[PDB]
Amino acid sequence: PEWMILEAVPVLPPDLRPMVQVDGGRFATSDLNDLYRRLINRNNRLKKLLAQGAPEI
Amino acid sequence: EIKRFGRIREVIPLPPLTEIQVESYKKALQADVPPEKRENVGIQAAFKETFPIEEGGLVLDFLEYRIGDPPFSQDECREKDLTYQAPLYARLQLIHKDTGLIKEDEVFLGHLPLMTEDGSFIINGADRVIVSQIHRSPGVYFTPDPARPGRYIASIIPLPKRGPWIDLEVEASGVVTMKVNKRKFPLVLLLRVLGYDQETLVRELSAYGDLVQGLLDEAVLAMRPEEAMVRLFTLLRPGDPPKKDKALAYLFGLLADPKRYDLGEAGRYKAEEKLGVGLSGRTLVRFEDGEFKDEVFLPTLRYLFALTAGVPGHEVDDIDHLGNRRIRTVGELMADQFRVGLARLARGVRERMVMGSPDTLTPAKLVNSRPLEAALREFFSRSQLSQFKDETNPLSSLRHKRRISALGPGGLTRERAGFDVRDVHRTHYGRICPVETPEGANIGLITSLAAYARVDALGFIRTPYRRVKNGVVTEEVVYMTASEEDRYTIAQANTPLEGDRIATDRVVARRRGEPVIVAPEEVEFMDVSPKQVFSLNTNLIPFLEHDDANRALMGSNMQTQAVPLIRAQAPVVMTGLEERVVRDSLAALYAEEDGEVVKVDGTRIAVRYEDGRLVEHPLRRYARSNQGTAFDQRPRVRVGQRVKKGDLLADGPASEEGFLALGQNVLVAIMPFDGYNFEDAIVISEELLKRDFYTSIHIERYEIEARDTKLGPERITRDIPHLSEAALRDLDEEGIVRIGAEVKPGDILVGRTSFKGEQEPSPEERLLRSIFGEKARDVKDTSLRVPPGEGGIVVGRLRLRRGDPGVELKPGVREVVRVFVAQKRKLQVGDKLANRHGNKGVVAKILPVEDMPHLPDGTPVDVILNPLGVPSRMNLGQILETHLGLAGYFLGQRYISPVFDGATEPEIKELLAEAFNLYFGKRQGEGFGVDKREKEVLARAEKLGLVSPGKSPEEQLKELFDLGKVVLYDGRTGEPFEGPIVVGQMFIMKLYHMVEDKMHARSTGPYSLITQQPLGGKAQFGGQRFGEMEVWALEAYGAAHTLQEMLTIKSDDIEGRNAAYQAIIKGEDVPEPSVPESFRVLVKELQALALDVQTLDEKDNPVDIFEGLASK
Repeated sequence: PEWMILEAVPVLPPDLRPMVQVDGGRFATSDLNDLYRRLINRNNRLKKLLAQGAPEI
Repeated sequence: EIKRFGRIREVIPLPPLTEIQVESYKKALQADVPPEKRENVGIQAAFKETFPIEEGGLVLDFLEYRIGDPPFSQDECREKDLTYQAPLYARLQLIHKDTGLIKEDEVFLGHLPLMTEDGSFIINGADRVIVSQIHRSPGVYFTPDPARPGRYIASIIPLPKRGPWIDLEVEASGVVTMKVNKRKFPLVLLLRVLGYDQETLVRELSAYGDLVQGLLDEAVLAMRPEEAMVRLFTLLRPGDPPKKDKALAYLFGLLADPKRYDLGEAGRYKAEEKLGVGLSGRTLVRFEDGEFKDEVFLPTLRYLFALTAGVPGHEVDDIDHLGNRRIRTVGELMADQFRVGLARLARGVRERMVMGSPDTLTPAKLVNSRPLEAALREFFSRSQLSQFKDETNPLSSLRHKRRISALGPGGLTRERAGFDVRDVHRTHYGRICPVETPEGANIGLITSLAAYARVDALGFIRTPYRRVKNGVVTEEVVYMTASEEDRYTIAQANTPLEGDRIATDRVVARRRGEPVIVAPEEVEFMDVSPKQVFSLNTNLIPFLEHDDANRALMGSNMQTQAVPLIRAQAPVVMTGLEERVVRDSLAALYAEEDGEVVKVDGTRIAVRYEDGRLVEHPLRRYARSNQGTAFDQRPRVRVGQRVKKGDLLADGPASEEGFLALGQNVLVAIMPFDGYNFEDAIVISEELLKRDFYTSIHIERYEIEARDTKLGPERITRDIPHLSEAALRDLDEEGIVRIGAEVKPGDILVGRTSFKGEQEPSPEERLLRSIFGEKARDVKDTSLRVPPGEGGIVVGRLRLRRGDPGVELKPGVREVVRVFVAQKRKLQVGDKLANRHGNKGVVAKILPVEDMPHLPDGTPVDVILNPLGVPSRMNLGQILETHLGLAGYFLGQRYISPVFDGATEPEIKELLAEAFNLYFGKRQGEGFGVDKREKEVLARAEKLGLVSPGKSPEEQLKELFDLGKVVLYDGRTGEPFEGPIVVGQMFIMKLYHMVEDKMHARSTGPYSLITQQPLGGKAQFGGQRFGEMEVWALEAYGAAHTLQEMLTIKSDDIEGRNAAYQAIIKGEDVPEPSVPESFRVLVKELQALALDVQTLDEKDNPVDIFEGLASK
């Protein structure tokens, strides 16, 4: 049951959530990339905040 | 010669048909109106409601607003692919309250798109139109509870974005509850600060008895305004702590705020004349002397509780009634979004004040363009009410402009539309067309405005009615709204008149959409014309009385899909509205004043006017439309004849001598032919292709963009590395196709070279490179080549290069090159044809002139339609059109038969008799009697009793002729057809759908990156989607390998399709595939959800579908 509480978070392969430019030079990307990204910012910010000694709040 | 029918003479002409968009957008602009004398409505309403703003101690204010002149004209904006717009400069004075500092200073705002004369805008070089929206009128209303059968729930409501919906509902405790923004609370608790207590709520309030005690709560009535203000602020907004000043400000912004809450002027008026009270402003309550004072709630609770008592005079409102429904026109919408953007700008201003230097700041630094710019940009580009203009023909854009949609933001959607808003209410009569509407999931949602229907200032659609006093009709025409119509009793347009007064004792009338037979003494009104009960396209259907509603709908909708033809002709039998259609469409050139034509040619028609000025009219020749249909103007005037004012000069694509020409007039025979006309299929005589009938011109335009990639700059040039001589022919100098060059699919319109991503040639590849010794060179060929199925001649040439005047190109891109390509399309097998009566059809095989069912004079028929389509669809109008078309073909005159005031059977029969006298008379004048085969057909027609026995063959052929049926000889045999067959002139239409565009097949093309599925649509060179239902079909058949190929090899399976193509190329049988490869994506996606997906084997063991790939 404890597996339902996730420690390591699986990350989908790049070609499944691709980022590629098109005609006109402009780029294109999946929303999953941005989601994963924000998850990463929050996780790393918390990561350094825990080692920081920041207050419980 | 042109003959008119009917006794109903419209006293009033059809009002300007493009007027809704043009006038509404006129009232929301006030360009010519001085900044002093302006109306304070529309854009200036936005200004005055967003200003002044005060929040140190800055005080802003507005002064004026200025319309700029367009930086580029229509055509320029269209071919630059730029929105047609002009700079709007607000002149706004900034002041300081405490300092007394006055720095006035003008400012900018943004770019505002201008509506053209036809009534459409241009966004990003594309002509677009904003459709009118239909919702319910502002005000308050009362309807029985969905939950409770015994009572009536109350509703209060303003304009959208002008503040929230309000619902007064008695819960069943006996207690009352109010609902705004999804929540519950008693009314008294709201009565609160409005200056009411126990006594003031029990005083008058009871004529009731039982209804007074459910209102009262002594716990709330004990506390007084600011305390219960804190209470309601605690309930309705739990987020922030229950402060008193927060409650004050918030609940002031919710109700008493004239800016934040604007109840419609029409809603103001209507609510004022319903509740039996009056209202100062547009606000629900008033903030006065620091305390709130009641406006709305008191009389609406009065009317609520009164109606629920059962006292006379109070009644439930009709929801779908058009008196309770109003139209959002283009100006009101534009102004709405304008004021939204203006609000965002207000917030920007407010943010910019509290920093920097509060002492000296010009309004120039305080104000930004982007909020309003992006607001308007978003509304024009994105919003559902803004859609691509219909350029297929003039009537297309006309009707598209007269279209009324219930969809879009702020309106309703496909899902929440039941039989409520889809149906036809009593009041749709002279306002909304009961027939015209798409035959799709959108039925009843998107409808059209009636011919004589008009929209007033309040957004209420009104319709003309002639007032009649004591049987005597008055020339005074009154435009009345739905309620105003509901009050009076209205007669019919076809009611018999004896020189301006009523004849019959029984007059057809109505009281609120209810047919009643009644005397001339009590009739106060009459219809102007039956035409006002239908839209424009519906009004173009002759003998509409004889056609079923469904096929009439289809008729109009198909008239919208009309493609212009080169030889295109106006119908033989018309309703008479075609003229005004071509006039108000502005697709034709007329004479602005009296004058004389001093020249013609196909470019400039110059006229020397009586006023002395010499004015030339430039003619648009072969201009590409949205759908591709050519827009062309052919002058009909001789050089040197004096024109009147308003007189025609040049026709439109869809015009003939000032008449609407949609399809052409052809000779139809109604009869089965060799099963070729089976299921409404259309056989056609090849003769049409000889006369260039139904030949349409379609210009399709392709563009290309030279950019600078990080690898290197793209360039437009004639030089291409591997290109042979013969393929470079028409490319003359800069690598662009010349004018007038035929381009085959695969041929290069313009050349382009882009440096390839630098990579090695493969060992075999470089072996080849060495063998031929041809230098592997730098750049690779990116050139634009015309897509398959498409091709034609090159007319237009456009090159926009950067570093050159008049053009600003987006970053990174050097130059854009665009080519117009026009195609000549004759009617082909598979093309679509249809009539005004809603008879669809495809061209099924064309027939040579040799074998045709023809007349005794050798005249062949042009179509042969199938009669079996007639009785099911129940459109008899086409039959009459065919009869009158026969008579018209023979006596050489056209006809005008208005809707519901028509030609009749005896009239048509008489015309047939006359035409027969001429025809047979000419037969015997040339020294010919009656043919033997005709005697045969007449004999067998006599036995079945189509003709009176004992009468000579002349009189029997006569009796048969007025029936519309004549003797027909089979061109294949020469033997006559057993029975007589109706023939005549029908007006038939080539429509948008063609085989040329719609035929596509594919073997192996591009595939999507995410999943390996082929792309969709023809434009992408796509494969056909095999749906789930089709899977069910294959499964039902029990074809396992067919379904397998469908699911694996032939669709997305990489190794499968590769090895298969390999096998067929080498002449094998295709192998068995393995992994669909979308399924692997499914597996890894499932693993991304942290779900372990194990593909097992016969014995519960892991089988890895990723081969040495993700194994690790």
